[PDB]
Amino acid sequence: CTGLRFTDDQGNLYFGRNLDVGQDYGEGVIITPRNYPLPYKFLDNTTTKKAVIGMGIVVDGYPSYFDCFNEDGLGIAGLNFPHFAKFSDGPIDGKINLASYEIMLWVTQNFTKVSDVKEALKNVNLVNEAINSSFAVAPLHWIISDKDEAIIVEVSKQYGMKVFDDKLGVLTNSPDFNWHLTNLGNYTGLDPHDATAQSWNGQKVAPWGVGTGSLGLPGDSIPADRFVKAAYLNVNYPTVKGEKANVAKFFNILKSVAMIKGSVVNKLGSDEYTVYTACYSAATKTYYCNFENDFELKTYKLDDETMNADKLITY
Amino acid sequence: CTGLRFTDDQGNLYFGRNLDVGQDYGEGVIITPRNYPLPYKFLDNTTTKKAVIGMGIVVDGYPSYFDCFNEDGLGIAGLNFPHFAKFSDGPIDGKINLASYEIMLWVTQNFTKVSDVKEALKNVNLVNEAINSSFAVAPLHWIISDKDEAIIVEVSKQYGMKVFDDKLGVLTNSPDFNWHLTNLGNYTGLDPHDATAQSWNGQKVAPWGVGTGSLGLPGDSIPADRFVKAAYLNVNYPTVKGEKANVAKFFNILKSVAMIKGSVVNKLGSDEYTVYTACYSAATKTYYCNFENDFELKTYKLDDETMNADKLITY
Amino acid sequence: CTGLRFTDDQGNLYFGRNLDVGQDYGEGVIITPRNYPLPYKFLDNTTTKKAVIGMGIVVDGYPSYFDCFNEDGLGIAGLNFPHFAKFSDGPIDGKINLASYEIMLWVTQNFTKVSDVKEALKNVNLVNEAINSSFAVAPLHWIISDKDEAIIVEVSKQYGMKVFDDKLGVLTNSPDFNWHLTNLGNYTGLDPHDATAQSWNGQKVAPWGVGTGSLGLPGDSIPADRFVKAAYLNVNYPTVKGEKANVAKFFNILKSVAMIKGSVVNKLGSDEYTVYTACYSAATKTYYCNFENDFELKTYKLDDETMNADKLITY
Amino acid sequence: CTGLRFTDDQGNLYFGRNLDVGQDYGEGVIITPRNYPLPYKFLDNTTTKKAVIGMGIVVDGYPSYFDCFNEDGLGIAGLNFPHFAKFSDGPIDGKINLASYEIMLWVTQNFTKVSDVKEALKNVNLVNEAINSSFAVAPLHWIISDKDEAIIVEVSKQYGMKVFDDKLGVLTNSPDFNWHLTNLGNYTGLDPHDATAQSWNGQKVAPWGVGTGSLGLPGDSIPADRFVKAAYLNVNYPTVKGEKANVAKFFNILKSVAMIKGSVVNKLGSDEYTVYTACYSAATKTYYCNFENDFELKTYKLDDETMNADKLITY
Ligand SMILES: [K+]
Ligand SMILES: [K+]
Repeated sequence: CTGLRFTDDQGNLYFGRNLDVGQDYGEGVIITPRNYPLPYKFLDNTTTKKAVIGMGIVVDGYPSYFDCFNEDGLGIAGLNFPHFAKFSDGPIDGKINLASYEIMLWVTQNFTKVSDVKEALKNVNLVNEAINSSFAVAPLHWIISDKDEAIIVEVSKQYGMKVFDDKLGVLTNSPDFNWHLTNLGNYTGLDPHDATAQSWNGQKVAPWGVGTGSLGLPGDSIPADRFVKAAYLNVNYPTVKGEKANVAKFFNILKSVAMIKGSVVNKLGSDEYTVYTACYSAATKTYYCNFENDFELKTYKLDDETMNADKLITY
Repeated sequence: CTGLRFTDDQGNLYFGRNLDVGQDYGEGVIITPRNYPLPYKFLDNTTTKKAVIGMGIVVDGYPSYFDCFNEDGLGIAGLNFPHFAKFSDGPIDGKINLASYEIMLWVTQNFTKVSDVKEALKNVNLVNEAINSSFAVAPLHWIISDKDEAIIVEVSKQYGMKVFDDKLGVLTNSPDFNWHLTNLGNYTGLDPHDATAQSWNGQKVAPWGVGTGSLGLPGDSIPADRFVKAAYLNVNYPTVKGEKANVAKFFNILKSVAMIKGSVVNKLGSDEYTVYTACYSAATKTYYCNFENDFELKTYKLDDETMNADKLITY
Repeated sequence: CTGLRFTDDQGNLYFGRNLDVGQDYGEGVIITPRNYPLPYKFLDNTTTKKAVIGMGIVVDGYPSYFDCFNEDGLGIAGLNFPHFAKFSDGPIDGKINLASYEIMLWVTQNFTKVSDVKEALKNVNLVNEAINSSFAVAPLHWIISDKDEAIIVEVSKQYGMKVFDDKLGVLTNSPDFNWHLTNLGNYTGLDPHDATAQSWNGQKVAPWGVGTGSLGLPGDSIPADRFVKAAYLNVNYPTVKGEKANVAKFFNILKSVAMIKGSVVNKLGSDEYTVYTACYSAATKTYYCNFENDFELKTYKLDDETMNADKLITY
Repeated sequence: CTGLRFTDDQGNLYFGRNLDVGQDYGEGVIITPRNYPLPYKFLDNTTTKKAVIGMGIVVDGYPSYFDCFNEDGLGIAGLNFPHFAKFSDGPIDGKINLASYEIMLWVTQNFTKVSDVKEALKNVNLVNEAINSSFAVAPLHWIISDKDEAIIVEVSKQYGMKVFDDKLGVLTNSPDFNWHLTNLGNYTGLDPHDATAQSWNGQKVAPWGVGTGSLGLPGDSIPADRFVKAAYLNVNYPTVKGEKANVAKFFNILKSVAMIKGSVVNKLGSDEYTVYTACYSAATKTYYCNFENDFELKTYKLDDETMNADKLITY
């Protein structure tokens, strides 16, 4: 998986992710309307303060999201964090206890500003518990963003719960976020500007085509390498104007770092690849997505009809 | 640029390209109908006998194509070949003399089989002449394909005219095609299969995520590096079923190797990037494209209406 | 810098380092004999009880070592650790307080087993103080080894004091040691075994020479890349027999990852390169070294003569 | 194998090679004195015009050299050239016919200047024949050098006989020399100057140590990779003064690109590694060498005693 966010020159947010997996979970776009029932394992059951949209599966009436985005422009995406993610054996007294899967709706329902999310997380404890005993607990970490800031939430056996400011606007998978930040120092030789003709002891050595300044940029799907490349592309991609250009920019970047079918076979013999790529535009409250076997952009919207529905809207 | 071709298991051809440039040239989709006037600089003037579709620019009624594809499922794309391409100073008696830009329509009008093209190219002479003196001659090389085979045509100062069978289904830019073929032997270490946990003198060393077998796959836009990655992806991408899946597979591959805006600045200070990606489906006579600033797939079609029109159709 | 240790099949230790710097420090080989005065900044002054040998400089009669090795087969090397190394403002009551430069002789004088060192370091506090006002405090970390185990000692602002078991037998520079261990997992695609001929959709793609399994092995001098390569080389180098063969193996590995003059120019305009390579053979109590401008191996030995001298012996 | 040459600022030549093979061949230093019997397969038998020194094997009184250097400062080294090298099926009338192994003494016996060698090679034909039936023909190419110029000689099935000027002063193995020269253009991003602190959207991204400018420099033993690194190191290594410093510079470069035992296993299960490194100093007529299992520099010299001996001098 790769998560990505950026804004245009006016603070309109574009935020989304590739889902890179080796199986079909049956996911689809789900709109959760306002005042929908919202049960919690360790908190008072309530109803939704806000409408949200995202990709997920419905389980006994509960919309379980891979990523979701609220009508007020705040979103979250859960990304695989294997060999690292580790949650509580059970709830802890005096903490806001959440089964890990509950963080998706806890964040998007209760907040609009990442600043408030960060303050609240100081008292959150994530618990190693699935929605029911028929599901395993996914080892995830999360990227959360509004128009001003993205943060990373990681709860690991190694380090406990850590929350990072993510000025790069990207996230991939293991290892931990600070490891990846540190890795970027090793790629400061990367330069968008082309090299030019040189004299190697009088032998002319000159580029054959453009792109020579990014010598050493990795193109494989190892999480560390997609992090380096996603960050490099995001920070150097110009700011563009308008919905179409910003959505295209977003898909240009994530399709660049997609996991291509056939090029990755896991130890069990299964292909792993980018099954979908999705972008939420906060400005238009529109969720854009396409799929490995269907490249046409599909669009779904939080609007008057959908946000005020009486039930979950599934597509 | 990157050209790409493959088929499904029924022999349906998908064939197209990224155009990587620093500039919008004002190009667009042009359908050239049957019976359209076709002058030549050295051959007899005639008319088109086959409808073609592709991206290009109209100059004084003449459609000058970046890529184009005839109704019988054979196509050609011209890609940048700097520091190599060089054509004859003039026509040569006894040869089929073509100003280099004329190869696009000469190929698509006169052939349905690449085996016929390869035979006729033995007596072809490309000439260093533009449609008129108000235009430069572009230093190009070409990939030509039908459902059965792709060939590369290169005319260089270094080696004269060479025609290669292209079983990899790909082409990028300089240097010459045999140089790139030879380069692939240096990447035989690439493996789609993940590595697994190792013992380095008792220290556990194990992958953090999937993708570790392709260690060393380059991710920059240097032509040689895009050639290795495009070829690697194409031969390992499985055969897929149906029009939507094959079109998506095509764009999955070419967007993976696209030149991302801001990540490449040429020596004159201009961004170079993939301005469009296009795919011709022979089976549906459909030209699909999207653009750097508009990601939605657009479709243009050779059908009874467009193939028999009285004029060039421009969109 | 790169530090390196391994043994033969009989537990004879070979342990040393490259010194990669951009200034001439006038270093030379120093033997400190038994019963030599040994002042401390915070501990009671004393005398040496074990002869040591290594490279360093003499300050006011004090041998300040880059690396040193005692007659009982235990040694230590200090390597640059910039942007990480951070020692305490002053001594802490209750701790064994050492100015950081004092760890060299404190380790080699008081210990013959790394397991005792590990235990004792639990009460050590390193202090940010140089030998005198005219010297800056060097931002170092250390590798310590006997014939059975190597440990890394790092004291950082980020993490405080950490002590690691170093099964890879290597150390370079920043960042911290657990970061480097973690990085190794991204290189599990490395394989000493050559690849063999492949068919890329019927195109024969085959190695031109040996070595194709180590595709992606980095050859630059970034510390993380020298760490990967040094570790890979050390753990895959066969065990060899005898002093000559083990010393050559040692220099083969370290010269492979040396920083070559002219290939690295620091931000101040100065060449940085491997000024010397040194190997201590515990079995023969011999210090072998050569220099950037003189490749002949020079040998210096802890002798009945030298170990019982009346003064420092400086070459 | 890697061949290497350079001069100091007085035109003093230092020229040598790594031999990278799977097993020791029993080779050793051989001095061939003046007036020594010199048979030829297809030329008149004669005696040596000059004394030469190098590494090789004596076969029935004939010194068969891996590299040899004459008393007037001209030398030659034969390196592996598999999948390319192809010599003529028998001698050709009108040519100077040499069994490929005979080029070693023919060049060093008959010439002082590389300019004269280049002119003479216009009439040379290399024949596919070994010294006798007990040996196979090795697929070799050659680097030849004096104080002014180095040339590469390659005779291939693909291109016939080619002679190149080698301003880089390096040679490795396959593919052909022009392929490698062309490859260098893809490494123009290499820069000895360190990168400096950067702001990635406000995130400080800065080097952890020196060496960041050479990002992407390959460190594996694939011939194309060692060629890039050897060329890069040689042209950027400063000119140094005096015999000791120049010999050390020479071993610094070649040991940097040595093939390290255990890191390369060919497809027949054999380790491949640098068995020796050797440097001929023309100014002192001294052959220096060390071996994988003995790092001490050994020295052998052409002087009045050895150049006027009455037999081969072996060591
Ligand atoms: K509840
Ligand atoms: K003869």
